[PDB]
Amino acid sequence: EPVYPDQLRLFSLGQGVCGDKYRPVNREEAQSVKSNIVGMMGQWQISGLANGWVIMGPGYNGEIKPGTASNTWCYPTNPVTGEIPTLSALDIPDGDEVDVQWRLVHDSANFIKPTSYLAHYLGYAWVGGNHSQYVGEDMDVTRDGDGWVIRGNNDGGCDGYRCGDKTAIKVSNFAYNLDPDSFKHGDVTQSDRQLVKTVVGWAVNDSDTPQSGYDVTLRYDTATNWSKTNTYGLSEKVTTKNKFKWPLVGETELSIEIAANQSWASQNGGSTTTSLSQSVRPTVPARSKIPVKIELYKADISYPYEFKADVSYDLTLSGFLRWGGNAWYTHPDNRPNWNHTFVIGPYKDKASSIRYQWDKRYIPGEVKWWDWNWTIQQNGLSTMQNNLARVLRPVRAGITGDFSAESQFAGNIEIGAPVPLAA
Amino acid sequence: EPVYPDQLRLFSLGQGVCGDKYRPVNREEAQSVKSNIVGMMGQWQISGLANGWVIMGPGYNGEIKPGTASNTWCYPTNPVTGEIPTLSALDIPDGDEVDVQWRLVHDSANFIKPTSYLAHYLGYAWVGGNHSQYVGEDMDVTRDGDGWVIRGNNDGGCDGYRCGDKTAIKVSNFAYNLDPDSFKHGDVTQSDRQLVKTVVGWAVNDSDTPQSGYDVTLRYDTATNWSKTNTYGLSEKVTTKNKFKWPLVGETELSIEIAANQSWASQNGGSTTTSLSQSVRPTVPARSKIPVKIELYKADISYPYEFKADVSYDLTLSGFLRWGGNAWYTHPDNRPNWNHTFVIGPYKDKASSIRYQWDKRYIPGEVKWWDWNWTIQQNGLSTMQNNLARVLRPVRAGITGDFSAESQFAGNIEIGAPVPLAA
Repeated sequence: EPVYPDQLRLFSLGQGVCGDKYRPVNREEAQSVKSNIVGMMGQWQISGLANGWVIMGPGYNGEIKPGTASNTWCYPTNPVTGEIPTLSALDIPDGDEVDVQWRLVHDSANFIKPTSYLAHYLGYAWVGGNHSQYVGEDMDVTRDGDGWVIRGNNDGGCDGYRCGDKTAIKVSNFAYNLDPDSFKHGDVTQSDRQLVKTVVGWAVNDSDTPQSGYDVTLRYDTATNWSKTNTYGLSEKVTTKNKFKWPLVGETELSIEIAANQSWASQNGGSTTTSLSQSVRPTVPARSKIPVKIELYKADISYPYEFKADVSYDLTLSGFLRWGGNAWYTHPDNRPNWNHTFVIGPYKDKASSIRYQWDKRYIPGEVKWWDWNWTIQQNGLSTMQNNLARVLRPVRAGITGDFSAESQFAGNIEIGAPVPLAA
Repeated sequence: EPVYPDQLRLFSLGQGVCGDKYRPVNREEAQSVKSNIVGMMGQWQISGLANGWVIMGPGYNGEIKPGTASNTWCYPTNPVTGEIPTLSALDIPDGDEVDVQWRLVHDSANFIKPTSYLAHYLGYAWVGGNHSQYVGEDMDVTRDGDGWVIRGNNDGGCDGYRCGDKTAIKVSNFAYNLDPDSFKHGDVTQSDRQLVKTVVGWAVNDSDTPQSGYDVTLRYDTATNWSKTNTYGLSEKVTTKNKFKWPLVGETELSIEIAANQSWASQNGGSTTTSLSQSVRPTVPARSKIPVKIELYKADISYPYEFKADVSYDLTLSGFLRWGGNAWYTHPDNRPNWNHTFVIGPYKDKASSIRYQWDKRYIPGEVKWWDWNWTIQQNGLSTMQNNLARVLRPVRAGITGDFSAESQFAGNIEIGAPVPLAA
């Protein structure tokens, strides 16, 4: 049962090994401590363990061995959750894609103030005068050409320096998924149509008894192929020549030549073909003559689309962290800028919520982001939870719209009147 | 009925051929003894057999021939099982993958002490001070970067030498299978989606009587091809030339040349193509006009996954055996390190349980591991069984999790309203 770093600090009142009246500190959790020992322990500082052993701070190489000292047994006795307080989905007023996206990007309470605050906790640098932990006095929120948030340059002041830098938040290339029945596409319209091909046929059934269906099967297949090969060839030739020459016609210059040829080659390539292959088969239980018509065509298609509530959010932040100026531990301080991943949408290795959980459990997997735990030393990591919740929660609002694409193949089958036949 | 080496030692009290009052020792089982004669017999020592014959120890070449002597008839009269005492599956507290795996790797009673003890019986070297047959005083259990168990270097002492070596146990690359209904994947979410293609169509059925369905069949096929060829060519050319030259224009330098060419080549190659080929066919028993829409798309898919109990364990040990310093018999003592297979999961030739059984039966098949029987000489092989059971038994605990993968193809079929048609 892994112990979270939050409460892990020293219990001042406690004695430890001599009888704390708490649940014992053990070896299993003790080994798990190594990566954040600096947070908990002073260089020389010593801490105990229930099996009659002790831990030492960063000053020493120390293995887990015998000693006497206090520590937290208290926290392990009653662990606390660590969870996000509320997952609830946000409801924003509905509209069209332009406006809905804007409202989301515009929201001070729902987007900006919380995103900025989260940024503040996470390491982002500050700019100029301040009002609270988020968006400063001079700071402002305007739109980038891309639709992202941006501010004016003139004032400057990042980290209290005259440089031009400003924080920006990207709008995502939105992607959504919808579990419910709540959305729909309307009737199609063909802007333009060209007719590629037609095929017609019929079944003639004069006789009374034998009645059977007819099958027309088509295939329209077009394909492209691409390949490249590289060949290496080596030629070895040894030759000898004599000048005796044979009187009739040996040849004055008589040469014999042997050539050995070796060549090898490797290649790769591939092709893709698309086929439109319709099959029509009328059962036609009637004594008749039945025309059938099968059509292939190309067209421009457009559909109006009914409003859909859900949207997924992809966020990566700006590169301000390098300016950040906070105690790092995991990373060295470096000038060159690095964009930090915020992924809200579910990508397991990328997503922030998981990383938050992972930091609590402690897992040594591969990582490329600044960790969550250093906030505990710096800010305490309390009462922040709602702020994180603001960023993490799903947001939805109905956006009505269009469905359109490049011109596509389409097809059709028409059936005629089964004309009465007689013998 | 093969006799196990366990009880096979000499019966001190017995006379043997003269009338032991036990079931007879026979030739069939006697021949099976050769590979472990050294355990049972002294160099000169002699042992009997019921058909009036005798066996001799390693000092002699001895065939099975006449003589008089005692042996065990006693054990063969009443054989004992040799089995693992209990197969029962372990129950560990549930959780997420990070924590469940940890708890398993952390368990002193269930994992470490028994695994170490098993290692001790099997030939693994010891380190420094000891407390019992398993994990020594100085020895400790901490985590490797990989998640494996490791300990500190400073103290040293393997086999009582200052060298750095320490024992390590690998966490497996977990693999599991589940017979029961007990697990599930939740609703899918699409992180991102790109639409590859769309095809639309309809069946028009104005006339009252003829009603029949419509079939749209698609194929999207993409493929890659790779190949390499090597060609060898040999050229043999004999030429002759004369300088007579023909007055009009024979050519002053008149040459005739014959070239024989031989070439051959061999090649190998292959290609793979994947096709997405949907078929949609509405029966549509109605007089109507029915639109159909078929879609191909690409997307990122993610599913939350319900907890699953079972996990299979793959274990191979460290390379400590070379340091081991025990009586070998089968293998020569060598310095270079060799990792020894522990396979818990079922791989027939690899698995430990089978090898244990195989050692009891005696089978000369190909083998690449230290055998089980030498433990009998060294430790007696008693009361160990529960320890082996600790390692061998299946372990399970529900791990909830995610299901994710690289972006994949997906598709969809939509059907329209069958619009009433009239003649």
